Amino acid sequence: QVQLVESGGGLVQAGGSLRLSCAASGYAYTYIYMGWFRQAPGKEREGVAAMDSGGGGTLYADSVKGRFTISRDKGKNTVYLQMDSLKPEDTATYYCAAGGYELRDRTYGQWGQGTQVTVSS
Amino acid sequence: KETAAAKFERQHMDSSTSAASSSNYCNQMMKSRNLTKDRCKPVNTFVHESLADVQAVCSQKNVACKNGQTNCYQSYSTMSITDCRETGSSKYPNCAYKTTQANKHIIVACEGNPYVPVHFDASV
Ligand SMILES: [Mg+2]
Repeated sequence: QVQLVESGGGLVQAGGSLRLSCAASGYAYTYIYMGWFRQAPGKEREGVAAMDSGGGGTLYADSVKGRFTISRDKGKNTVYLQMDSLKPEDTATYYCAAGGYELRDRTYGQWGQGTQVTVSS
Repeated sequence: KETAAAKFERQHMDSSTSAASSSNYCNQMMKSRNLTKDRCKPVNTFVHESLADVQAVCSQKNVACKNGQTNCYQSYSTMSITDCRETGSSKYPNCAYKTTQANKHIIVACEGNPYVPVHFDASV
């Protein structure tokens, strides 16, 4: 069984910063793309950031450009998201995903259980 | 609207035979799976394996698609396939095909929940 183990996230004040981390175990190969998606209550799931296993192909949602930074350990199934200047609208459940292409959530086949990020004011 | 998962099954799955039954297999199958309705589909591949074995490919090795997309998956085992190519004298609406049997690893692009093949990409 593949497990995407997520950590980090949680409660922080508007203006503050948080990191999310995700390490895949149980997969015998390398996921070419991994990424971070998020969903607020009532709203559709949205791609936040994604990166390929060579450290390239990096893509971000327009609303987090300049504030969020994704990174991976080169050639391995780990992915991280540093979130700075957080805003109340970034509050959401955040999901790690592996095995897809760019920010297209339908293409990703392995999903983490989801981690709450709450930005208070 | 037929789903993309259902269209892959109609275009590419033939779990009912272990390999092409005759040199008229593609002529018969391209017609009965409706791949010649409004134009002759120029090439097609059928896979002679169970639906569960082909769906399992979406959990096997992640590779690049022919066009460079990265949600493709390559089969661990070689699979029995038939490649159908339109003949030079083929002319819609009277479509004609050559049948060629092969056994190769297949690469499929996968999408959705459940995560299943929606595109036959290549044989290698
Ligand atoms: Mg067989």
